[PDB]
Amino acid sequence: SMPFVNKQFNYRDPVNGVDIAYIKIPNAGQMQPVKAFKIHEGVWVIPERDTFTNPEEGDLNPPPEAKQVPVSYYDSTYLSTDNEKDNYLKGVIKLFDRIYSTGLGRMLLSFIVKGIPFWGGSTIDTELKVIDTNCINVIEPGGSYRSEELNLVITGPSADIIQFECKSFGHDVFNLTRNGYGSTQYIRFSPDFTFGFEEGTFATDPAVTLAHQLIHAAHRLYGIAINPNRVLKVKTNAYYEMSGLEVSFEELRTFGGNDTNFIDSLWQKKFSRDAYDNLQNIARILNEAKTIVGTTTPLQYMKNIFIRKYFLSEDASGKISVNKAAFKEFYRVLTRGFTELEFVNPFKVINRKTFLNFDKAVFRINIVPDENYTINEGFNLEGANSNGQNTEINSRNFTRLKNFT
Amino acid sequence: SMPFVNKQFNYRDPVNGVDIAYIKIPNAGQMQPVKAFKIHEGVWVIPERDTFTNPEEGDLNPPPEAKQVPVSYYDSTYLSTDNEKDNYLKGVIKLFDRIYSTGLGRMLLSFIVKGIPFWGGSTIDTELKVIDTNCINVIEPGGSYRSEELNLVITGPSADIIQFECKSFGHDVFNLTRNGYGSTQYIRFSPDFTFGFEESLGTFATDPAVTLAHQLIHAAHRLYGIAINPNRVLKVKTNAYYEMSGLEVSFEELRTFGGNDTNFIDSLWQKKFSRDAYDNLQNIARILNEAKTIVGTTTPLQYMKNIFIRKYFLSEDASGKISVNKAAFKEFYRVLTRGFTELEFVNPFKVINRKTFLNFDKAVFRINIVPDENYTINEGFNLEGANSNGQNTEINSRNFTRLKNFT
Ligand SMILES: [Zn+2]
Ligand SMILES: [Zn+2]
Repeated sequence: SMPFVNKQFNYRDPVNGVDIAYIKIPNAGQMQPVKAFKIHEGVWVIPERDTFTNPEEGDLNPPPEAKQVPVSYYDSTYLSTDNEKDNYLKGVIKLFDRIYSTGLGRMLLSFIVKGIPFWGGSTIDTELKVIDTNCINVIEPGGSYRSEELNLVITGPSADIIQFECKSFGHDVFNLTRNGYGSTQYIRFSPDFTFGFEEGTFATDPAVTLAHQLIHAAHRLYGIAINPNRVLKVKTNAYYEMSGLEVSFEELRTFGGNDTNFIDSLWQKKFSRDAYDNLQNIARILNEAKTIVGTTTPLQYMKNIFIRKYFLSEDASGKISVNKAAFKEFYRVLTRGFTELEFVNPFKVINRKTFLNFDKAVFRINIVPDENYTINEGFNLEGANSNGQNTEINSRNFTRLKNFT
Repeated sequence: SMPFVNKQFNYRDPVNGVDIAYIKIPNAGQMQPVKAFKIHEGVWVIPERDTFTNPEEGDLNPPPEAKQVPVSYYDSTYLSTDNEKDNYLKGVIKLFDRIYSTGLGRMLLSFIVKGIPFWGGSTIDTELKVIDTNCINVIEPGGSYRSEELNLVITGPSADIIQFECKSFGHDVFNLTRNGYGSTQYIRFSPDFTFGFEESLGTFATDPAVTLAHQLIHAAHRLYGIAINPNRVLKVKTNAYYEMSGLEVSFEELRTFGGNDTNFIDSLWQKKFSRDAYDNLQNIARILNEAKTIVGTTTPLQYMKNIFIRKYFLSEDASGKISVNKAAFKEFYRVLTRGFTELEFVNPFKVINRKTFLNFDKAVFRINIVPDENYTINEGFNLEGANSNGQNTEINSRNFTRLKNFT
């Protein structure tokens, strides 16, 4: 019942340079400042359509029908008015509160908040330094600017309104999402739409959809995401030779349950070994660090951030190391405790059972009013059932916009 | 506690032409007669190696070792002596009694006994006639034979002892297993071996009653003509240089196993399979309504119509017109496809079991279930208590002799 977001935010609240500010994303060259809200330590929400993180995706034009995929939805006017942005902000906040009301969501969000990208940006071996792509540029009242570290940004979707994804900026030398370091994560997401599926009789709770992307973000903030070149190719058609479906190992892991079982035990051992090896490397770097630059935080306090992040051990002499048992639990939580299917019962929802059950339609929803959707029950306000997710019974809460069939 | 098999059978019991006789399968061209036991109405057991249903698999020769797959087991001497065939016979009967001791198995076996293959074999549209794939020839004193209908035959395995499967004749040219008609089913099976597996990630052994129930579920689907087309398959592949082998599993197998595997079948496929089965019952209803004669039997036409009215849970109105009731079909189809799964038997049998096909068996073990000190009708291997220590191949090591690992 403790909320994740400890104060009320309205889109029209005046900027203050602290938790309501105009910001710019350093890797986005051509952007004008956008109003953003720091809803929790390290977590910002930008209630705008994402035209700025990627130069190529800088417009909201729907492609020609022949280039569209069936599972997509376009509306260039969505999220253009202040009333819409206020509703978007409140809906995203409500979902974080819903996630945080479960034991598992509390653990997921604590990992995310603790998951400071590693300070591995110095060329000098004994010196800790931030990596500049894990910051935003904050505009302050008075015309002054500052750089500020953060872990997670939620933005509105790009052109395709239902293409939810978790992305981050790259490094010239490191694969930050896979070398244990982590990097600031940017999630495209909308609380104003959800998908329908059949046992489109039932609507997905948008809290599950956000939790899914937050699991990708946690994997990527802890630098243990599976290489996107590890992929499973699926066919259910005896006739199409080439045509089929492709799903990454990272997606099989993140979804969980029986889908993860498509990943061989030998791959799991390898990923575990690799993540353990990368923690050992980070410990060596922390042990060899003697100076720190770009902050007034003392060196030991900065080391402690990562001792806590990676559940590292420290002995009497200050030597940092990886405890095998602590790593085992750390890795289990991140890869097996945090899955989409593990959230189904804590949320008390009905949900898709596998990636092979494709969404059938997209619906408009409005979760901000408590008579429609609550923190503790989502759509299922009336009782301990999934009638609230039934798009026929509870039809007033789900307006069908497009079928994918 | 009532058994499925209401009398005792010994392999050496003298033939009697009724429930112990030498038989020939008409669709198996070159087979010599084999001793068979009618353990229940419509159900026969042939306690010998299957060298006769398929002439090409008429030998027990182990293929060249270089040609063998890891998941296989060969022993040309298994089931060669009368003592072995007797032990096989009694073990299969014991598993039927174990299945029959559960409410769900009793329902499954009731569907199997009632599931007479449809009499749709006539060249004339208005005439009911048997289809020849659904009979055996029973040898009588004097060497002459008579034709007798049946639903199910259990035989010993062919060359590969652990290749358990449910098969039927005319599968190449007929669609009897998918058009609602059904056909007599032949199961290769052994109660003398079972598989070991590890709890989800060969410490635990599968209860052979679960394995037989699995094959009987295939048989029920095929006796009711609702089997999913075997070209409906789930195929997964990775890069060709990856050690981990791609996989192939039919939709029919995903359905039969149950649980989370069935969820890999998209709802749109499920709706189609249901619609197809409903349409095929409408065809059967139309054929029964238009039937005016019956041939090859003194059973009156109306009695045979009633047999299939009951089989398919068809409705009759005041005028005698047969039709499919939507609610009756929905329940009919649910029972056959959702009620009868391998995983639905796990708790009735009180066993530990694999949860998915993606958890592959690790080994094959020799077992001996006939002695009650090893395995009972009501408890299987788990004699000790309400646990699965009886299935632990380490604790209960005396009941599981490891023969081959598949890794
Ligand atoms: Zn995903
Ligand atoms: Zn099967």
